[PDB]
Amino acid sequence: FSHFLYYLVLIVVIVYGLYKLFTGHGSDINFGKFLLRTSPYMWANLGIALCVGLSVVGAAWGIFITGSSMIGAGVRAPRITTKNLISIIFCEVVAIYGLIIAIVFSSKLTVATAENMYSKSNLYTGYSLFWAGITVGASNLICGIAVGITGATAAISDAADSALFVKILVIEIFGSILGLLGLIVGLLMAGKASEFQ
Amino acid sequence: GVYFNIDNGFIEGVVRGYRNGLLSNNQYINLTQCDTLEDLKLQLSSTDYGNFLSSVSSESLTTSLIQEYASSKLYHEFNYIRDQSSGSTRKFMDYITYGYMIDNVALMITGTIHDRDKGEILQRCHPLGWFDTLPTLSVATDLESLYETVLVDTPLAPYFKNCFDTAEELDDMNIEIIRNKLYKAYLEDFYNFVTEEIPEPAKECMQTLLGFEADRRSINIALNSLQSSDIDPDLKSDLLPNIGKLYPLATFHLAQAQDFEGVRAALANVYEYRGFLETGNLEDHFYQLEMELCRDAFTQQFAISTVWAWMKSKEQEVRNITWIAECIAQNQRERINNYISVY
Amino acid sequence: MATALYTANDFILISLPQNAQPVTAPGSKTDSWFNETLIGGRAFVSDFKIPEFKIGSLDTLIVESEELSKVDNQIGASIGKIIEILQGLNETSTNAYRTLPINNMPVPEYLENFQWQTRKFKLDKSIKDLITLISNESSQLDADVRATYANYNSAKTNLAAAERKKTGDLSVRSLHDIVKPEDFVLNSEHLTTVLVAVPKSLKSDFEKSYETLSKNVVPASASVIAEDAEYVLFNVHLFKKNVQEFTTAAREKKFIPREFNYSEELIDQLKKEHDSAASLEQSLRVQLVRLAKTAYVDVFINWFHIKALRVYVESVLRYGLPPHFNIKIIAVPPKNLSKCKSELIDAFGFLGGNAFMKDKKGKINKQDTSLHQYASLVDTEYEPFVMYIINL
Amino acid sequence: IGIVGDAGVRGSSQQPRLFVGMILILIFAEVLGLYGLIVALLLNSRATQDVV
Repeated sequence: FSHFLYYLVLIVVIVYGLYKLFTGHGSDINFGKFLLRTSPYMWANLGIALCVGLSVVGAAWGIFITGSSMIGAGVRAPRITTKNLISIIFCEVVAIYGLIIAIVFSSKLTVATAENMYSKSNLYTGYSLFWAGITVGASNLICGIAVGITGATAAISDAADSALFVKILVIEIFGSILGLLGLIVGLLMAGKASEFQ
Repeated sequence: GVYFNIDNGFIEGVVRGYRNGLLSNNQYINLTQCDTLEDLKLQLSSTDYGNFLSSVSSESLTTSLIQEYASSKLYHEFNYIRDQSSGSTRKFMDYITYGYMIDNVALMITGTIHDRDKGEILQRCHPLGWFDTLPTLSVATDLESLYETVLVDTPLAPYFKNCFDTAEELDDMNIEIIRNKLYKAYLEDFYNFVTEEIPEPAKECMQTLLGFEADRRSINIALNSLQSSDIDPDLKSDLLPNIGKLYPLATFHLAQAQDFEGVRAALANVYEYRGFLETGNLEDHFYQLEMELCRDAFTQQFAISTVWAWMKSKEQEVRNITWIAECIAQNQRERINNYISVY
Repeated sequence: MATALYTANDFILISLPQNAQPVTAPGSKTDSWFNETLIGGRAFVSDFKIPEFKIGSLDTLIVESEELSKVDNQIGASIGKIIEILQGLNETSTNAYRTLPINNMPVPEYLENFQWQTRKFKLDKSIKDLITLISNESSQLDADVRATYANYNSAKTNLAAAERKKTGDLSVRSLHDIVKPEDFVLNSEHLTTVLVAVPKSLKSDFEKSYETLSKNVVPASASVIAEDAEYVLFNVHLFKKNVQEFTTAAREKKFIPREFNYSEELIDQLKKEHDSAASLEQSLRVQLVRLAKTAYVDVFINWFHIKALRVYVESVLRYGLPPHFNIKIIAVPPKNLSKCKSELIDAFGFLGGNAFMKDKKGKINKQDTSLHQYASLVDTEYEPFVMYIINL
Repeated sequence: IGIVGDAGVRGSSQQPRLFVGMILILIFAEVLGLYGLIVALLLNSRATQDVV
């Protein structure tokens, strides 16, 4: 039924675009004026909220992936249940990344005067906070899921042999590069963005 | 591997823990050095079997009681893993036990033709293939009054689709036909279940583990039909499963295989089963290939095929322990190293 | 009805006390009731009364009932097997042997003249030996039918085999339909004959290659002695040493040798084998139909005697007095069985006792459930007065 | 009506008394469409009532 709706929305978009284009009014579907006239606080607050939301839905994702297999693998070998908690920690740090980026973004969130409200800088710092919240929340989502998967494999290879956890912790390190790189990119994107003035 | 650990997180990690109790080659060599069944019990007590024969105490300890209790703890571990299963996993666990239900049906309705007592033909039945109307197969002789009375409410009921009851009640010749045909329809249904609802990493490595069951059953049907069967190939082709690696070209030549060479030249064209019928024990070839296919099903992580690969490996472990304890109790040690160890 | 098909007369056997009264129609006699009241007045009621035999004791009465139940089944098993065979062959109606005349008298009429028939059975023999006697006759007659039918299947196997030799296909086909001295050699010190079964395409290839294929082969020996439809059969004359070399070289080419070698005694013995198979089957078939009708009439008489005896005996046991019991057999018209069973149950059931009375009325002929089907044997339910339902 | 009728004619051959129960459940299943008929008739009676 979802494929029927995906086809129906596509057919309605094609029929509306071709009807609007054939009648000489095709510039009325104006995405640029939509970007110019929507409020920058929508993009800013939506970016902050999706940053701290999608970091947590990746952190909590990885936490259950390498938590349920840690508890399952700890039934026969209970000497992993404290040492291997660093796999919970590596997928938990992607939430503090999104938190400390969301607070730094919300510091740039003041009341702009209505005479200069849809200005160049106010609209720039809405766009920048939106996409720099998206590129941090999604990167921490994907990093949390990857660290959870490579910690769920580590929690079972630890219970197999003790000398394997040191060898497969390296894969968790290379997986946890990603959230820190998103942490860097989201600070470079909203680095030149000013407050709302 | 992103949606696996929702319902299957605890289930895999315990089965992965059950995998680490598989006896290695050194733990088998330490069992072949034993002199007494008591020494073999004490050697198994240092493994993850520890104190499973504790209520025996060195006097009533036979080589069949070891095979009883070592498989009984396999069955209780399987029931513990099945009780924590839900959804598609629990249905996958039920589909494993259906193949043991078929063997218990075919073992229960041969104990009534020979008029053996119902209390002793059920202790030989398999505990995982238990359904609630299994003792009540001792009520009728013909196939129709055992289907329409007992086997309709069983989950073996869709598998009676080609068993043609010509009002001949039962000899020992057609119960094997009913057994092979139920197992044929079951292999079809469980392959379609694996292809349909089981996710993709546990799909490709389970279709191979199940097509191997189909190929082994095809070769065993087409090779046991030489000695104790005189049947037509059009009636023999209803016994061979059509899911495997061996079906579309080679089970045709196994259907019209009237001689041993009709089997051997049919299995020479398939690439991974050639050389099985040349040298050595054929049953050991199939068990070795089963363990080599179950070994590389543990190497894929987020898969529910690890349950199948665990319980078949643990059954081979119980068979190897039973073979060793049969060797060290009857004082024959010429083939004590005929066990199969890939772990 | 529509849960069962009937198209032949159906029977219910009842025995009741001669002092009885129906409470479905108070103010009626049981005999008057059967004719007038019962299923819309369309019941045909027939005589079925038999007198007293000699009863051992009360004690003996018990032993007799048990046997009667058992022998009744067994005869029933036999008569079903004879009918199934006559029907199976379709050389006699499949649409009769439910209301096919016994002693060339229609079946409801046959029961009407049934008062205890004499063939070997008299009212001055003891009841235990009549139960025994009857069963021995029934078992002998059926065992005979089973043996002749057994023989008829072994004969069918032989006729197919023999026929295949006479013209079939070359993978067992042995030759005796060609008997020529120009296509085979005999009385020969150096030569022999090897027959080669060749695919039709490959016929040309065979014709070219054979002389050079083995060494020392009679040339211009190729003749088509026989042909099927898939294969062509050739005769080749060659050296006895060289036969091994031809069979082996031929297989590589995709020719199939048929190992045959000319001798008179083999040819004669193949033709006889075919002849004896045909003769055996044909004799067996006529013997099988004649025997089955004759055995069927005798077993019918035997079976109804056990049903008559049984119902009387069971009455004597359950009711005691009166010493003579009123037995009637009612021939029911097709599809009015359900209505019949109910009216008798309502009317007479009260005499057997309230404890005895259970409601599970109705009938399921399909295998969906096994409730709703009366018989005193089962603990599930019981008949509430001596009633047997007879379905031919 | 389709679900009740399938489940009732597959089981009414086994039990002959189930027919008067199947008819009774199908009456409740057909009154479900009779209700839509009543709503449609009462709507269509007012489609042109006070219309300018």
